[PDB]
Amino acid sequence: VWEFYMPTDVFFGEKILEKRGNIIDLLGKRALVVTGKSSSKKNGSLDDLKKLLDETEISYEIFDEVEENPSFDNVMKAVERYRNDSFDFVVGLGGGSPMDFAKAVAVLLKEKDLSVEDLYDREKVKHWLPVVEIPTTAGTGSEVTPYSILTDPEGNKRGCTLMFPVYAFLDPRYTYSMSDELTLSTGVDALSHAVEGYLSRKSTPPSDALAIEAMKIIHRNLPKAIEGNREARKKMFVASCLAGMVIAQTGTTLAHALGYPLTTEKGIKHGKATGMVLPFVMEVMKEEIPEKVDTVNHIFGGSLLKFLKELGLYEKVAVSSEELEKWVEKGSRAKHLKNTPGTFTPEKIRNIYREALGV
Ligand SMILES: NC(=O)c1ccc[n+]([C@@H]2O[C@H](COP(=O)([O-])OP(=O)(O)OC[C@H]3O[C@@H](n4cnc5c(N)ncnc54)[C@H](OP(=O)(O)O)[C@@H]3O)[C@@H](O)[C@H]2O)c1
Ligand SMILES: [Fe+3]
Repeated sequence: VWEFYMPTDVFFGEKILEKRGNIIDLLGKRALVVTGKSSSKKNGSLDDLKKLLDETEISYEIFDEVEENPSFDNVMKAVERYRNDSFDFVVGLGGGSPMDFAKAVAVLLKEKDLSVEDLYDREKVKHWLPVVEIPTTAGTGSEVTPYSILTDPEGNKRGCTLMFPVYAFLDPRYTYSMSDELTLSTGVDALSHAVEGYLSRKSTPPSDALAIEAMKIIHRNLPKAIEGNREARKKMFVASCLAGMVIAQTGTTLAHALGYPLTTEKGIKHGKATGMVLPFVMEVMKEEIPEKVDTVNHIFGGSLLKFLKELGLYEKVAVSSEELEKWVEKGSRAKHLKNTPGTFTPEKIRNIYREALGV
């Protein structure tokens, strides 16, 4: 059996909040905006959102304190500040961190007796405020997925499945402010979503169609996007959205799980972390799906590994034996394993990290 479900109404273009944003008036009269500390003030996005809320006569509060890789505590800081209000909907503005934060808060503001940990029990998540997502990186695709990735108190990034956003608004102009480094990392996150979705045991025909297009766009446009080419950035933002729609159908694979400690413990941005390990996870997946792995390598010019190396993705990462064994143990228990072709023993995982990180 396969299923397709992706109910978000997605709007893409320059000045999209002006041109299509008034539809949010269907959601109510009061909104909570969640965003990061600075970037949305410098790319016009927060100003455009304030213009839209004023136009639609929707009152609002702004929580501009979402941290990268938001923790359970960061979510608690907001939910405590805002459960005594009466919001009709939540708007996430920024990258995956505030977009994921918006999904968690939209559940917790409605379900007032739930804890953050309860978000990980599907049975407990019955109701929620509607969510609108306005992405500014290219990207996580969070605007078209039901997932929220939070860092638990023990320091482990952990994903939960909540709701799809009702509306997603993509204005490529917002991504023009990304640094070259952020463009690389977010672009490789999009790449990883497309590749992992295509290679996943949960692959479907519609998600494969979207993934193949996203891969082709990314191969063609990521180098130029990193250098600041605006047309290429617009195309990357499209591809990140397609790749989100893919993983909304498939979920991700072990590559995503293995990147998590690199982000939390070694300071490596999520997309770069996943990308570094991805080619080495694919070498194991070839035991089961060599033809699909060959297709991915072909799309990326012959070798996804070489494509990534050429973009300067790899960097020296210091790793102790204690760290490596901890990550191997965690990786061996990843829920993602069931979705990943191939057989992943602790040794294969150990080797993936050693090869990816130069240790
Ligand atoms: N939900 C999902 O399906 C899913 C999938 C993959 C990954 N993720 C998660 O998403 C998070 C990563 O999201 P992300 O890679 O988009 O980055 P992010 O963590 O949201 O932000 C990274 C940095 O980029 C800045 N920034 C954002 N937009 C910018 C812009 N247009 N121009 C200049 N700087 C900008 C932010 O600044 P400010 O803080 O000042 O705004 C921040 O310092 C991780 O927690 C990851 O696990 C979620
Ligand atoms: Fe990701």
